[PDB]
Amino acid sequence: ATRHPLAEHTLTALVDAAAHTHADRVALIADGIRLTYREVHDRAGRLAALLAERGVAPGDVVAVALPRSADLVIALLGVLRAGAAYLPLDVDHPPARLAAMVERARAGTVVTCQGALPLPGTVVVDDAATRDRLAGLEPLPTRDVHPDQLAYTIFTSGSEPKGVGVAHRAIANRLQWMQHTYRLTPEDRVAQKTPVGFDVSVWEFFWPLITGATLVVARPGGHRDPAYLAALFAEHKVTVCHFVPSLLRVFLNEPTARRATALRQVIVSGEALDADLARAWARTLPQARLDNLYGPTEAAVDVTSHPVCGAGTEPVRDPVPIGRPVWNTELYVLDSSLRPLPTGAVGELYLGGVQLARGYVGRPGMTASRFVANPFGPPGSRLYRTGDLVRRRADGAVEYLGRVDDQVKINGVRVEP
Amino acid sequence: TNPFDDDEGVFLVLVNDEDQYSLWPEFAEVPQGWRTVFGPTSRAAALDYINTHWTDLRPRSLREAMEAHS
Ligand SMILES: Nc1ncnc2c1ncn2[C@@H]1O[C@H](COP(=O)(O)OC(=O)[C@@H](N)CO)[C@@H](O)[C@H]1O
Repeated sequence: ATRHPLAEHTLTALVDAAAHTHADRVALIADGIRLTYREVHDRAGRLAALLAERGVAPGDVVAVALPRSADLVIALLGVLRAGAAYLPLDVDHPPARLAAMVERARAGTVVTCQGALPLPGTVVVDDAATRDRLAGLEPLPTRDVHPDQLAYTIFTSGSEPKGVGVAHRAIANRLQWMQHTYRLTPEDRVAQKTPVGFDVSVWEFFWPLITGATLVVARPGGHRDPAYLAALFAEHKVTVCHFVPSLLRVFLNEPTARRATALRQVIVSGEALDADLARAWARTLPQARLDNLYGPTEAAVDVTSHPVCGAGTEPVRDPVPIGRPVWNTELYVLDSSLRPLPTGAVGELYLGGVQLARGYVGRPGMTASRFVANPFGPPGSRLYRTGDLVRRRADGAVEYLGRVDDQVKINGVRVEP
Repeated sequence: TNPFDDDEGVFLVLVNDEDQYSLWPEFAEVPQGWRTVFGPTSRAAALDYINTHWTDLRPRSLREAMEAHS
């Protein structure tokens, strides 16, 4: 019973509302400088105008290949402003992989910069002629966006990688739920440290920017260096961040992690969270609450959450639950005959509700095999089969137990052997 | 092993009012709001039907909205 009204149904509406309300606040701390909401949105509007004059229209997919920087943030916002979905390309991946993603997603435009240049429709934002054109365009008024148009297409490993298309409506639900639950204020500082190809980065970019809070952008590669992260967090009094379980362990093994005393909420997702790691977190940073979130890329970043560390939490023990569904989301634990299991029995987690992705771009057969008809929901609805073995506890919280298949995680990255 | 991955299963293809498609094992009751358009047949033949018939993953309502912009 997670039904909940949504104030807005698109990410562009949420970002635009914040840009008006918080115009003269700092939006970004990045690259050694500070940009206000007004400045970030003026630059994103110029880029949207340039994209539109190059043929980008609502419904299109625009690839983005920029290192973590202010220009990356502006690019994502500019793509959305133009009515298009963004396809993030991690400039670390090899060229052949990036080219195949652009082809499968039918991205006709690639936004990049000179450093990360070495594909059809390349826009090089720091080319002299392009800088001059951006300065000579009026910021574009946000296009009208239908909630079922895509906001982003993110590739995951494929047993050929699959491109998951996630609609505006799905990510609007996910981000408004997050803000209701953890309540960023304009004084908050969330760190941008997750690679842009992992869908956790979607809320790092956009949650602070729909609330008036400040995004603190780590340098490219800095997510690999825990002493650098602890230094960045102390310097800018970062209050909210994410870790994957294996990199949380690396962070807590760093002597200066205890200097991140401004942290008030950390989100952990992507792999199973062990109880000894949660206990170690609470010994190192007692004032920082810790929540375990779970979900596949196919259902808009996370579908469940559980409070693990902080006032009011239960004593931690293994398995640490993945918790209870977010807004407008349903969880079913099914057997191999597609029947619901009684409480406590192990079966496979199936997901329903507003956050399901449209499907895998260009792959109807694969889509229909994993986003399947829903016996339980309204007529015509679908379920996503996760491949995760779970059980529901007496009190209703769900526990992750393992995989039905051979899928693995490296450092939070989904890898299909 | 998940029934939708069973290469030796017997399958239907279902479509909803939004013209989205689902693979479906013949042993399970067809959910409300979905109609059988192909099968019973092999998994491979069901997936071939889907790959040749579902050429636009947008929900029908979104496609019709986009066509009406003209
Ligand atoms: N809290 C957790 N406990 C155990 N396993 C988890 C988990 N969160 C994610 N996973 C595993 O990561 C898979 C999703 O991986 P991915 O799509 O890369 O998305 C992601 O990982 C991000 N969208 C999660 O924020 C899940 O199906 C599950 O196997």
